[PDB]
Amino acid sequence: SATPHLDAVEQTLRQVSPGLEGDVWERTSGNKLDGSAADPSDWLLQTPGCWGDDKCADRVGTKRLLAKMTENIGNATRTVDISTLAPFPNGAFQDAIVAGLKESAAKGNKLKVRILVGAAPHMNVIPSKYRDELTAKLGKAAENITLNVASMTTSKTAFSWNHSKILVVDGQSALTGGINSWKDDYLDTTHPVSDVDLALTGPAAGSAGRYLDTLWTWTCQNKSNIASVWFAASGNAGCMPTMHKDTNPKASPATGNVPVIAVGGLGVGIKDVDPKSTFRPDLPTASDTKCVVGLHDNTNADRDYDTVNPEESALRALVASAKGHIEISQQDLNATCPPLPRYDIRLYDALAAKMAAGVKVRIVVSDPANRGYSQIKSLSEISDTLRNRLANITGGQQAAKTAMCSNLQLATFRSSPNGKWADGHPYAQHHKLVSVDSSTFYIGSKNLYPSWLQDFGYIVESPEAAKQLDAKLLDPQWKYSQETATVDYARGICNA
Ligand SMILES: *[PH-](=O)([O-])[O-]
Repeated sequence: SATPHLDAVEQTLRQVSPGLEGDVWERTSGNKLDGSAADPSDWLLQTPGCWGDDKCADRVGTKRLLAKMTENIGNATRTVDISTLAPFPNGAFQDAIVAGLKESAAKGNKLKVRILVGAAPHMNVIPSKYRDELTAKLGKAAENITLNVASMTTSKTAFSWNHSKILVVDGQSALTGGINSWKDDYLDTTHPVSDVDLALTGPAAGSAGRYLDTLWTWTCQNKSNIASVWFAASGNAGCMPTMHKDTNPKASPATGNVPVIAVGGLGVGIKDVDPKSTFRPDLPTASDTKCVVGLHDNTNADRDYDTVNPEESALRALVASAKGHIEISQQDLNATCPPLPRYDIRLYDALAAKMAAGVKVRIVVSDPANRGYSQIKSLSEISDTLRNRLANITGGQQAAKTAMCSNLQLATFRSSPNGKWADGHPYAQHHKLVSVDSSTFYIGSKNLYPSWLQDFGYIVESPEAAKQLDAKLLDPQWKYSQETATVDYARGICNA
C-alpha cells in the first residue's frame, strides 16, 4: 500500500466507531496541504515561528497564520464555520476574522456563519456580547451575514466541552490545530506560546464541516437549557444545526492527491455510546494512574467512551503504525489528577512496545517551570512511567531501563539557545502533534494527556509534507530542545 499508516488507523476506527464514520471520523482522498507558491511548507501554520531568537523579533509564523485566516475567510461564498475554546477570538485573531468577512461581503457574497466555543459552565452574556461586538465591527458587511454564536458545556462532572479549534470555509478549506484565538498568550507578549495549526483544502474540509454539524446539532437541541448552552443569533435568525449539510456539497471538491483521516471525539454528555459498535477492547491495568479510588476513568476503563471518542484510538493506532521513528510534541503527556487519571495506559503501552522493537521515540513537552502550560514537575514522571510499562514486556526493570535509554529522546521545549525567553519567562508549548516515519502526522486539538473533551484533527499521510514538517518545525525544535534532554539515545544520555 502507498498508505500503510492510514490503512491501519482506518481499520482501527471502523472497529471502534463504525456508526460515527462520515461524521466524527472520515477517510478521504483528493486533499491538498494549502501552502503558498513561494513557500510550499507554509500550510504549516506554526506560531510564533521565530526560531533561534530569544526576543522573537521576526514572527514569520504568526504573520502567516493571521494572513491565512483572513485569506481563507475572504474567499468564502457560502459558509464560515469556526470552533474554539473560550474566550471567543480577540485581538488580531478577531481582526483577521472581521477583515475576512468584510472582504467576502464586498465580493457580493451572502454568508452563514457559526462560531462555537466550549467553556466551563445564570445569564451568561458573553455570546450575545461577542455577537454584538462582531456585528458592530462588520459595518455594512453585517447585512450580508447570518450569524450564530454559542458557548456550550456538555458535562460539568466530566469537565467536557468543546476544545476543537477549527476554521472551515465553504466546506472547501480548513485550518485546525492547537491554536486558541487568545491575543495575550499568543500575540501581545514577549513570551508567546509555541503551537501549530495546518491549512488544507479538499474533501477533508468537508469532514470538518460534518463534525461541526454534529456539535451544533447537540448545541441547538440544548439551546433552551441554561447551564448547557448560551446561544445568540443575528436578527431573527434561528440556530443552524446542519449549516454544513444544508449548504455545502456532501463531498467537497478535490484539490490535490493527499489522503487524510479526519477524526474527532464527542467527549461526555452528547452521546454515551456508538450503538453500532461491537468493539471489544483488551483494557490493560495499572496501579498508578487513578490517583483516587472514586474516579471514573473514561480514558482507561470505559469501552463505551472509546466508541464515541475515536480520536483516542486513532492516536494510539498512529503510534502503533510506526516502523522507524515517532516524534511527539505536546504541552503534556500526563494530566492533573484528580479529576483526570494521570496517563493513558494504552498510549504508554504502545510507545513501550515500539521502543522494545527498536523504534525511536521522541517526546518534547512544555517546561514544568510553566506550572496552565504544564501538568508535571519533572520529566521523570514520563520516563518512570515508560520504564514501568516497558518492564511488563522486557522481563523486568533493568531491561526496561536499557530499552528506554537506547530508544528514547525526552526533553522540554526551547526555541532558541536560551533556557527561557529573553524576558525571563519559560517557553510554553501547546502543540498537539504526532509524526511517524517522516510519512504520516496528526495535527489537531486532541492532547495525548487524558482529556474528555470534544476535539478534532487530521492524520495526513504525505511524505513530502512530513519532510516539510521536519525541516520547519521538528528539526529546529530538537536543535534547541535537546539541551534539556534527560534521555537521548543519540548522545548516550540516560539521566533517568
Ligand atoms: P487545550 O487548548 O486545553 O489544549
